[PDB]
Parts: sequence; structure tokens; C-alpha cells
Amino acid sequence: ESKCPEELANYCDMLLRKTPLSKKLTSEEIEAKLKEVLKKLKYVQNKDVFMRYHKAHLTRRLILDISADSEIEENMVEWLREVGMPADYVNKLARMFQDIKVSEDLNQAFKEMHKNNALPADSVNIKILNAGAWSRSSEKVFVSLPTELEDLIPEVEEFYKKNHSGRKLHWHHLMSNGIITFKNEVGQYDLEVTTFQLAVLFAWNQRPREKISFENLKLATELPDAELRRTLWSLVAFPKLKRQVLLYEPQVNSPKDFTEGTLFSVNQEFSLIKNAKVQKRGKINLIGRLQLTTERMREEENEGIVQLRILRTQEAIIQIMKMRKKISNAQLQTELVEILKNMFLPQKKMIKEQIEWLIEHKYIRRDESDINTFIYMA
Amino acid sequence: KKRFEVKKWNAVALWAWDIVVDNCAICRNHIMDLCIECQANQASAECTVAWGVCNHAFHFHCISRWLKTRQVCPLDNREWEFQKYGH
Ligand SMILES: [Zn+2]
Ligand SMILES: [Zn+2]
Ligand SMILES: [Zn+2]
Repeated sequence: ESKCPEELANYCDMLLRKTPLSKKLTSEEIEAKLKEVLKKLKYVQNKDVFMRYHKAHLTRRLILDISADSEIEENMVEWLREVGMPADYVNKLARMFQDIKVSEDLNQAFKEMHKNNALPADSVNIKILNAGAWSRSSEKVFVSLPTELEDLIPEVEEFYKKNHSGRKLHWHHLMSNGIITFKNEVGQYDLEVTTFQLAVLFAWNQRPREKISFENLKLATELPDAELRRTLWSLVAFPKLKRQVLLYEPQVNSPKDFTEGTLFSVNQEFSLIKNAKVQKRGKINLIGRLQLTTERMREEENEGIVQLRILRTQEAIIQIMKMRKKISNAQLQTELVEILKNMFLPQKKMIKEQIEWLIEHKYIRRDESDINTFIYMA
Repeated sequence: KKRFEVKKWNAVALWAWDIVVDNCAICRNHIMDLCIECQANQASAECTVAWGVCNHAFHFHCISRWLKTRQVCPLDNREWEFQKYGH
């Protein structure tokens, strides 16, 4: 069912993203299901919501290489063009695939151009996309990278200049991840980690059996408290796992309870348990939901939907006004609902707020003898 | 020969136009601050940002006024197209 546009965007993501559900379905199953959602779109008033969350999900999926089917993923752009989405929305969507294609060519051009040397050449991938279209947050999450990865920054940077001048790269480490080798005392494993997790774990490299406090990790990592808290939590409390990679001091049930003095240490007995028997070797993905949507990002997305609404309502009202020079509130509301028809449905409260804003800004004015009827002026 | 070692890495960078995170180009106040019209006529009855598919960014109020003379980007000269209004 899912009437709510956002539930519908999440659902779509659950099908286009590598997920337990995405795995339990064939192309055809997925495909048909993606269409039985777009169909239900013609009954959604606030279409701008689905469009914005769908695009936000698509962004993570392409930036993180987590599409279940490059095919289905791309064919979705036409499926949207069919159900009637605007050519402008659909077109910027198609623009994102182009951007990725352009990014992957630039990836190789780098991998070969640089067979000469920090790391085994090919083991390093890069993705460089335009900010205006791939950035969704104005917030920047900083992280001090371990030398073993910082020596790459200047490499990738020079390569980009002689290719494109007058440009500047902004590292989006929150969206960076990789694989590392954890050499225990029971074995050695390959952990699919988040770059922030990486930075955190590498803090013990010249002090393997040392305990480090939260505060000191914050100094060595330079992560903002919020991020550091959840990153650390994913390492001392990865769900369902029987043995955590990291151990901490006063026990808690929430990363909120960590304090300056909480001590962390590398568990020298970490191991994967395949067949109830310790495994001296193996591979695990500890990224979890660390690179997926957060509550904060949601408030950000909604603020964006609200910004565009207000702007689009102001333009629509003036426009209707720049046509009739005098109109009744009743009449304004209804032919205004029509122009915003394919985006959302403004509520009376917002309209009054805008109209109100328009009066004090001298674009319109109420009638001399009528608290309603508005008169265009200027 | 340590406990944690990098086997593989996927870095990500989002590009913008070099100069400096400096002010509006059409107008000239900091892209994050008020614009010629707001910071001056904020004496009575919100200068935000807008992007172009060309990845150039200005105050929405400055690039809107300019687009009326010609629908192209002030910096390069390609057909203009709003990419994003979100901050
Ligand atoms: Zn302004
Ligand atoms: Zn431009
Ligand atoms: Zn400006």
C-alpha cells in the first residue's frame, strides 16, 4: 500500500539497493515490483517528496556501488519518464549515470597512468563527481587519515589538475570505504570497513595492546563526536557477531553513554566462527548501516522540500497575479493548486503565509473593501 | 608488519570550481552571506544558494536577475540550468 511518498522512495531503494530483499528476487520480480510502485505515484499529492528521496537514495547507491542491477537501475529512468515525471527531474537523473561513466573512465586513466609508485596500484579506486549534483549536505565531516592513505591524496590531486584546470576536490570520506587486514593473535582477517572505521582502528598500529580513551581517539581521529560515537559502537558492538574486533571499558547499551574516560582496546582474540569452530582466516563486512541515511540527513531533505515549496508557491502566486490583476482568495487557491499539480499540494496555512509575505513585500495588496480579493501591484 | 593494514581502498571526492569558497560572482557578497539586495534592504519587510548543471554556484537572487538578460551562466557561457536550490 504505502500511501506516504517517502515510504515509497525507501521501498524503491530497498529493491534497487543490494539488500536481503534485492537478493530474494529475479530481475523480472524486481522490475514488475518497481512498476507497481510508480503506478501508485499518480495518486500521491506530494510527488516532490518521492522525487527527492528517490534521488537521494540513488545517489548513495551509485556513490557506494550498491546497485543490485546496473540494468534495472538505469531502466528506472525511463520507467519514470513514462509515469509522467518531469523531463527535468528525469533528465538530471540520467545525468548522474553519465557522471558515473565519466568517473570510471577517469578511474582507470588513473590506475594505469599510475602503475609506478603507498599501495598495490589496482587496489585503489577513485570516484570524482560534481558537488552540485552529488552533494546533499552542507555539513562536512572531517577525518584525519592515517599516513598510509594520506600519501594518496596528493597523488590523486595532481592527476586531476592536468586533466581539468580551475577545479578543487573536496574529500567526502564519509562515503569512502575499503578492505583492511587485521592481524590478530588467532589469525588474520579481511575486514570490509568504512574509512572512519579505518581511521579509528589504525590508531592502535604503533601500540597494538594499548588501551586508548574516547577523548584520545577523538584527538587521533579528529572525527566529530557524533560520528566517532557510532563508528566506535560498530566496532565494539557489531550486532549478532559473537566476537567484537574492539573492546571497551565501562560497558553501556548506547554510544550515548560513552564518556571521555571510556577505554578501548584491540581484542587480541578476535576471530570469525564458521562451524562453531574458531577460524584462523576469513572475511567480514563491518560497514553495516554506517553509510546509509541518518535522521539528520532526513531533516536536511525535508528542509529542502520546504525551501522549494515556498519558492514554487511564491512564483505560482505572482504568475497567476501577473495574469488576473484582481482575484478572490477562493479562486487563487484553486488555480494555484493546478499549477503545482505535479509537484505537491500547498495547504491553506502555507498559502496564507506566502500571500501574507507577498503583501508586506509589496507585490500584492488586499482589496479596499474585502478582506479577501487580492490586487496585483507592481 | 603491523596489526592493521590497507589491502584495498575506495576514495571519493566531489569537485567544485577552484578559486576559493568565495562570494557570489554576479553580485559579490560571500556565497554563505546575504546578497546585494538582502544585506542592504533588510531594513523592513532569504538570500540562499542555487547551483547550475555546470557546477557553478551563486545566490539564487543574483543569478535569477541575470538570467533575464540571457539564460546562460555568467562564468562560462553554456545554456543555464538549475541543478539544485538546496543549500
Ligand atoms: Zn537576496
Ligand atoms: Zn557555469
Ligand atoms: Zn550572490
